[PDB]
Amino acid sequence: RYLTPGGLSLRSMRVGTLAEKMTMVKDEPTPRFVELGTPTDQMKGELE
Amino acid sequence: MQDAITSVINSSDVQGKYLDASAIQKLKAYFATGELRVRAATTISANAANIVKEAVAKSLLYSDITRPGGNMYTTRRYAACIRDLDYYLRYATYAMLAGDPSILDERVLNGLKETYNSLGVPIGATVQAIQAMKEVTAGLVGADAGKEMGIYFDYICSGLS
Amino acid sequence: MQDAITSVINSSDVQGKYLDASAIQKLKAYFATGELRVRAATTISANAANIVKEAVAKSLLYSDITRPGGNMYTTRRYAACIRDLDYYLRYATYAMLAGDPSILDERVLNGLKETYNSLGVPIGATVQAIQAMKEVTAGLVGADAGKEMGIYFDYICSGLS
Amino acid sequence: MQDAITSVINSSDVQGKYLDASAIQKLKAYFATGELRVRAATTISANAANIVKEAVAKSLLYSDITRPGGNMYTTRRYAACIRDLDYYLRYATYAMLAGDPSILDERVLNGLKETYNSLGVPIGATVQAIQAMKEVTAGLVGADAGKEMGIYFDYICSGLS
Amino acid sequence: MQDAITSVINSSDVQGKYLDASAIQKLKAYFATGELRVRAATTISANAANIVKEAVAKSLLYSDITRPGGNMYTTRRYAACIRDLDYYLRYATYAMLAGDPSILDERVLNGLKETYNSLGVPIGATVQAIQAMKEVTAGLVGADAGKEMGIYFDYICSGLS
Amino acid sequence: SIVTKSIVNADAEARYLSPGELDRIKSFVTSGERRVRIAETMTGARERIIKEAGNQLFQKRPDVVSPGGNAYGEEMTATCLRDLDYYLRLITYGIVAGDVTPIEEIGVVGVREMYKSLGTPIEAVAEGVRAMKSVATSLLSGEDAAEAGAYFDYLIGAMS
Amino acid sequence: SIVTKSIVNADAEARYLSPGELDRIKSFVTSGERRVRIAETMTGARERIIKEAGNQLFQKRPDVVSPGGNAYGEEMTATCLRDLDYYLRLITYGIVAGDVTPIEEIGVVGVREMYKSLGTPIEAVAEGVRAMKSVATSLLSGEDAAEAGAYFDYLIGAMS
Amino acid sequence: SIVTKSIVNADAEARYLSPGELDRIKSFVTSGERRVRIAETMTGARERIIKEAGNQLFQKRPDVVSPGGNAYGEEMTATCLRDLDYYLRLITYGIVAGDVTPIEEIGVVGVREMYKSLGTPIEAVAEGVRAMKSVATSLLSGEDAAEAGAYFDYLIGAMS
Amino acid sequence: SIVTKSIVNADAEARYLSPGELDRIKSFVTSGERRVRIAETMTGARERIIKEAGNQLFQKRPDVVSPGGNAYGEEMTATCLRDLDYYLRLITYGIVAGDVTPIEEIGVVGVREMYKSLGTPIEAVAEGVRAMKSVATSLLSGEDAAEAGAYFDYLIGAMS
Amino acid sequence: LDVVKAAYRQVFERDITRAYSQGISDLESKFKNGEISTKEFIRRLGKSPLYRQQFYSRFVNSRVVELAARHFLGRGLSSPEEFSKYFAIVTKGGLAALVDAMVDSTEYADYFGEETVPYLRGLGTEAQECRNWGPQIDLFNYSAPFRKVPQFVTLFGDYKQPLRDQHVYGIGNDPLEIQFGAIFPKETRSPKN
Amino acid sequence: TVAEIKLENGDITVREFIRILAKSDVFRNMYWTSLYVCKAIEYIHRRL
Amino acid sequence: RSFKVTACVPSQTRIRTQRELQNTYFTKLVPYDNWFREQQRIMKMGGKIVKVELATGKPGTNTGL
Ligand SMILES: *[C@H](C)[C@H]1/C(=C/c2[nH]c(/C=C3N=C(/C=C4\NC(=O)C(CC)=C4C)C(C)=C\3CCC(=O)O)c(CCC(=O)O)c2C)NC(=O)[C@@H]1C
Ligand SMILES: CCC1=C(C)/C(=C/C2=NC(=C\c3[nH]c(/C=C4\NC(=O)[C@H](C)[C@H]4CC)c(C)c3CCC(=O)O)/C(CCC(=O)O)=C2C)NC1=O
Ligand SMILES: CCC1=C(C)/C(=C/C2=NC(=C\c3[nH]c(/C=C4\NC(=O)[C@H](C)[C@H]4CC)c(C)c3CCC(=O)O)/C(CCC(=O)O)=C2C)NC1=O
Ligand SMILES: CCC1=C(C)/C(=C/C2=NC(=C\c3[nH]c(/C=C4\NC(=O)[C@H](C)[C@H]4CC)c(C)c3CCC(=O)O)/C(CCC(=O)O)=C2C)NC1=O
Ligand SMILES: CCC1=C(C)/C(=C/C2=NC(=C\c3[nH]c(/C=C4\NC(=O)[C@H](C)[C@H]4CC)c(C)c3CCC(=O)O)/C(CCC(=O)O)=C2C)NC1=O
Repeated sequence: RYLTPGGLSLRSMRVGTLAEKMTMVKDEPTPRFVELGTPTDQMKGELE
Repeated sequence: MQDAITSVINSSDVQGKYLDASAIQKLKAYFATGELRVRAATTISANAANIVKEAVAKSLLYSDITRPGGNMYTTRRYAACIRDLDYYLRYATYAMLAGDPSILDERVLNGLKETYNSLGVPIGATVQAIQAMKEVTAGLVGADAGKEMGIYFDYICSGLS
Repeated sequence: MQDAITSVINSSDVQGKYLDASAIQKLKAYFATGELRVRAATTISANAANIVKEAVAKSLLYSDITRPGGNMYTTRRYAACIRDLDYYLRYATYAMLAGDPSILDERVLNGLKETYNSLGVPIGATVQAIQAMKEVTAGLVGADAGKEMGIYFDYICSGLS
Repeated sequence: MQDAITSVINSSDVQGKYLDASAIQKLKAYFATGELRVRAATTISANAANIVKEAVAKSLLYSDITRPGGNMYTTRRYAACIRDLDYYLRYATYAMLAGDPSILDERVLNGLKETYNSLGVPIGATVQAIQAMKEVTAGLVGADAGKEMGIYFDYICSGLS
Repeated sequence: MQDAITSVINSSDVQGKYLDASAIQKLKAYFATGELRVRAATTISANAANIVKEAVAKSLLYSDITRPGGNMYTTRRYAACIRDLDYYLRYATYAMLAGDPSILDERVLNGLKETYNSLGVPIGATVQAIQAMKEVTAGLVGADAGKEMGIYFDYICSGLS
Repeated sequence: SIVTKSIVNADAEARYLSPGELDRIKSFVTSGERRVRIAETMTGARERIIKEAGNQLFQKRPDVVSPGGNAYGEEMTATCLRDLDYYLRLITYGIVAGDVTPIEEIGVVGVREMYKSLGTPIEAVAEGVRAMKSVATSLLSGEDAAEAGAYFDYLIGAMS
Repeated sequence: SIVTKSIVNADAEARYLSPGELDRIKSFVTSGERRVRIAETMTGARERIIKEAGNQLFQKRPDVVSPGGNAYGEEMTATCLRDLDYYLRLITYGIVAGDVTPIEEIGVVGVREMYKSLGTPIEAVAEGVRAMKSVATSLLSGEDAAEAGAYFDYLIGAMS
Repeated sequence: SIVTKSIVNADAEARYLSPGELDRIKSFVTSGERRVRIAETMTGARERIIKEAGNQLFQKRPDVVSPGGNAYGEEMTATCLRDLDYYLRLITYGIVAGDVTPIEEIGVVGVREMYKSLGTPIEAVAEGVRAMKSVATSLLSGEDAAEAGAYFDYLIGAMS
Repeated sequence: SIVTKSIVNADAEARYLSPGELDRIKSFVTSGERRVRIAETMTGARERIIKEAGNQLFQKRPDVVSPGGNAYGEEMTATCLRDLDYYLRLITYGIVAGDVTPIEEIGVVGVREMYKSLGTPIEAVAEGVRAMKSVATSLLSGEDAAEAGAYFDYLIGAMS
Repeated sequence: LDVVKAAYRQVFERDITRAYSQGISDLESKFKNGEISTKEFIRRLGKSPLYRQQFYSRFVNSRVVELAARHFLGRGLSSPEEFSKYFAIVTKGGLAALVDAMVDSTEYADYFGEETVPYLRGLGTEAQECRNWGPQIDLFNYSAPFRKVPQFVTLFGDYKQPLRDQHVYGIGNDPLEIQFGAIFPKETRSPKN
Repeated sequence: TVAEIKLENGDITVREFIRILAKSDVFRNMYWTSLYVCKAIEYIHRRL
Repeated sequence: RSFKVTACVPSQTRIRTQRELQNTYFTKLVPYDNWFREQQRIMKMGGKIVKVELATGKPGTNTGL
């Protein structure tokens, strides 16, 4: 039911089990010159 | 565990002598300020679900920490953050009723680097939550009772950092 | 704990975004190999006393680690050592089936390098055991699924060494 | 204090036998990838002050820890932390060249869980920062040496805890 | 402690110019003769005990100073001179690989003259011992490597005198 | 000199040089005729690089060329180019030595002390030798520039 | 190896590896393929090289064999021939290691007072490895027996 | 392309094209593999050109991004990097086709009437592609950067 | 404080409190009411000092504010006013303590290693706190501005 | 000769001339000449590759500063700022600057001075502090170079902390939390304690 | 098994089965005899 | 590079601490890199440096320790 706080560092501070504990990736978005360049229509076939 | 009464009669036990007039004057210095604390401990006990409500909105809310990427994002983490704050009001009223920060060295400053470091809790937001909580508590309890309560809030965050 | 679907949710939850078109192909690469891993586990469990038999037959038997001047020698320490090798294979079935090594880092790799120095068993023979377990397994299951099982074998060997 | 060369020497020395063909295969594997690590150890030691101001500015700055209360609020503790984190990049590229994580274990990783709990620093923000140092070096010396660097950053963060 | 590599760098820097054509021809003079110096060094490092074994048997033994009443009658002193003679060959080896007497000038020469006269060591008996030792190494290493051996053993023999 | 580093290593334990160490010298001496040929491309193209890497510096860092910067004015930027021209000169000492100890005891013992007082940004100097690296390595053959790029590279990291 | 002795020299100076040291490791792994041919050559000729070098050991020094010495016993010479095989265990290590770093801590550190305790003469081993060297230089070609003989003659003077 | 430009050159004179013109097609296609190798590393490094050549532009000329200028604001700086991003797309188009004609038929017919109307200085937008030339050639190797740099020079040559 | 510094010096010689430091401390504590009504007026006008020295810095050092400098952009130049907010906040701790051990333990002892690791010029802060001094001496009266202005002048000597 | 016996015995914790038959012999000759002083003979011993093979490359850099002070200064570290001065020297110049910053200190030359060997200053020879009474005699034992986790900094920082999260009866009464086994940090194997 | 088939019969509950499990000699050898006493207080308190 | 020095350094603490007095006016080689920290240490005790003479080192090099 409970576990010692030094023992939780043994369990969950590994490399594989860290993304569920704190933030890890922090994706920067598309930069605003790229999304100003798209024709707001990402797919087109015969009308090319 | 001890208070102002049981620090005097602990320190005067261990010398072997009885209670003397130098130590009874220390008890009367606690008995002169005892009536101030029971008025102070009553009003916080009727507002324990509301001091926490305002102080989270003072410094924590609408921040990075409330937002995803911050720590108190998931509802599961969020309630806990009220609960891991609500011990800091209940144990601070106990030390205010004691007149000694010996409870605070004993129940609520043991793992308080190592639990919060091994759980992703930022230390620097908890210290900013507590003097956001001290400002609304000393506003609620008065100027005289606010500095006696203000010792035991600043005893916690000094030991927590 | 978490698997290849839960992690890519939790990679896309803490950013605050939805599931974009940059994370669906992480799921679609998992779901393409979804039928491959379930056939890989069902030949592990049917041979699980023979993969652990052929692994020790190339490394530990007829050596002088099972000599009377040796670590393995008493049969209490033998049957633990097959069982301490059972728990490396059975969780390697799990992480291949999950697609993520997080179950290895919680329970197998909990304190395992610091138990072994506290016991006195050698680590350099254990990496020789699991890398003998890797060459038996990839011949039995298949050269497709032996590649993905070889990652989670060596992830234990990265943690022991 | 061992190399990937000398561990194959030493593990073939406790048995007392000579160099077997698989042992020479371990030495011919390290000699095959010998010139890759020295092309990385130049480039990381070129930008050793540029990575430490990039991974800190990625995952450690503008948080609460540089704000008051946190463990980076001091200029004594900012300059101690870059001193705490230059060691992790310098000893990793030491262990990149030797091919053995034995240098990290008895120079860095022995007392590091016990000093960091004693001084009261976040292990969880340190292991954030060393993992933030991974993708900077992976995007600097290419994917081949960076994945070969990533076995020795993830031996640091495995050994912190 | 400077080299023929470095002294043509230092003479090119006390002017302040680049590597000119005269500085090239000094360097190619070193690299042409440098291949036999390493081959000279392996032989004298091999026979470093055998040379000193018969260098004393030519000149030191069965004389007045190894007799009672002489200087070297004590076993401390006869152990000291072999320790003095193994250093004279080893530092002349260090003068041979650099090609300059600057290695021989910093370490050994500043305190041999005034302290042999302070300790009563006969310099006029020392010099024919070591210039006998300069003769026996030329028969061991060859004549073409023997000439540049002869110019630094003269440099010791000039520094003693 | 890689010879002098081996002498102080063997003197500090009071022993002769090991045959592991003499194999390093034997590979050094038989490559020494290649070492001088690296410097002769850089000496003969000394004025080509400095005029190029000056313009490579001043596009990447024109905070120096703008007034208020450390080298503003044409008398100052001529002194900024000879501070570059020393470092191209010193690398040709360090290439033919084999060691980096002529770069060290001439250029980078107190370089964070001198350039702290002199007011110049030392990160722009570390930009400047990096701007000197990209054109000088293209003038050499790629096998020789692997070794010669490393003597450029210690000058980058020991700046900042 | 030469890598660890480059690292712990550069760890005590608390800097990174110099490019003067980084060509030392780079030329080491190119020449590592030569010396592992020596390690296969010495290992295959192991059983031959013990008995003939001990045969030349006995005619040079009969004091170990004769009574009044240590090895006047049909077991007591068999530990001597294993003891020669214990050193050629080490000699093929440092050829691959590129230093005498496996010669040091496994084979040479305490031997001046170990053999003083056991009663064996330390000077008597110094021709037995030398008699091993004269056979090991015979099976090997002279451009490789020069360096493989150099690992032997380090240990010869280190005994006496 | 040179195939398009030689068909219509042969279409107006209305005969089959000459082997003097066919050999120029044969040298075009046999060098066709190298020009995709120039382009496909620029497209993979598309974001890490424009962010730095934009930052080298505003550092060199500050009045553009300054308030009162044309590109002031986080929206206006973003759309004045697309005006740089659009030219990097056409330069990668001109590298694949071999000639400057997919830029001449797209990018540079009426720039002097476009930016006169839009208010941006035409001298400053020619400075940004010069910052783009100094970034992208540093990301390419020694030989291949010269043939890529000619199409960078034509873009500066059309605005100036 | 001075009271720590008088104890710690008297503890090192292992004597009692001297008649010297009995009168340094007594003269400090009868000036204790004078220094707090110095240090209140810094905190009472902290929004004016930061705004005026922020106005005074950026005209002196326009390389910072211009793009490619460090404090460029409305989030970054808000942090440089916050970067100066701490140093005004620290000086009020030093005026109350009567010494600079609040300045030393919090804001001095690792500054040059930190500001090199952040990209800002170190001497540009040393102009700014000097510009912060020039608005703080216009607040106080004359006999107190020599006292509180010395604590500003200590902070300049830590930077440069 | 028994001085240069004890100078090895002070620095390297035991007579490694008698027990390991090794020690650099050129340095004794400059020592026995009277050329270098006894302060210099310690300092040129401290920069030797014999010292960094024995007491620097086997330990953590924080453990080296506690281990060098028992060698050269003859005492334990007394203060966490006095640790933190010497720990910045190890990041400055490594071992050769750390022995330079301690042998040239005024703590050295006041007590040992110039022509005597360093001697460890135990109880009774001078007055001893009460702040580090525990890990000083523990540092003065012969079991000092096997305490791998550092002594002083784990309790100089702990005095400013509150009571650290462990078992109530010490850290050695706290098992590692795994599936089975009941492993324990044995206090006699590696001194965690 | 004589502790076990009382549970399979239903003659004891699980809480009585845990007590009759951890009073056996195999539990007493593994976690009481071969340990320090206040370790062995704490470990049986950890498991049960 | 190293150079010898004759220096007489009284202690000014041996009245207090009551130690065995070692007899100064020594001669020792101090190396060039470690000297000014040791020279300043002679000034903190107030000892008087008598003679400094360059033993080895050839003053004026740019390379060679
Ligand atoms: C030897 C053939 C002659 C001789 C020598 C002798 N020398 C000593 C003592 C010393 N010699 C030196 C000289 C050096 N030591 C060095 O390290 C170096 C540089 C590598 C040199 C040049 C020194 C410093 C001493 C004193 C140190 C010591 O004695 O331990 C002695 C011993 C004198 C004594 O009374 O102790 C002797 C006997 N004696 C001969 O027979 C030859 C003439
Ligand atoms: C997955 C989660 C999990 C882990 C990590 C686990 C680990 C584990 N392996 C262990 C023992 C052991 N481990 C070995 C090791 C080996 N066998 C050999 O002979 C070789 C030398 C080597 C491997 C090739 C040995 C011999 C023991 C028994 C030690 C002993 O009884 O003294 C022990 C001690 C248990 C005991 O001895 O009573 C534990 C806890 N059990 C688990 O459920
Ligand atoms: C109380 C002691 C204390 C100090 C010394 C301190 C410095 C400090 N300055 C910072 C940033 C900064 N400080 C500046 C400052 C300036 N830009 C200039 O060029 C001007 C010269 C100068 C000030 C006028 C800038 C630009 C940054 C942001 C750096 C970046 O994000 O790249 C940051 C990181 C951002 C953050 O706070 O989260 C720290 C920790 N913090 C402290 O708590
Ligand atoms: C060579 C192996 C080795 C390491 C790594 C090492 C670290 C080490 N880090 C220390 C402090 C520290 N380490 C950190 C680092 C951090 N804290 C944070 O908040 C961040 C998450 C993280 C860095 C980004 C900080 C801030 C201190 C100072 C704590 C203090 O001064 O009290 C100290 C105490 C000395 C002092 O504070 O001056 C040591 C000995 N020692 C060693 O021997
Ligand atoms: C592929 C061929 C092509 C070109 C050439 C092109 C130019 C182009 N640039 C525009 C705007 C712009 N372009 C810039 C660019 C700059 N401002 C400066 O001062 C700098 C000198 C410069 C970049 C280095 C700015 C600020 C605007 C917005 C104009 C305004 O809002 O006033 C616009 C109007 C809005 C838009 O559609 O973006 C066009 C059509 N569009 C094209 O499709």
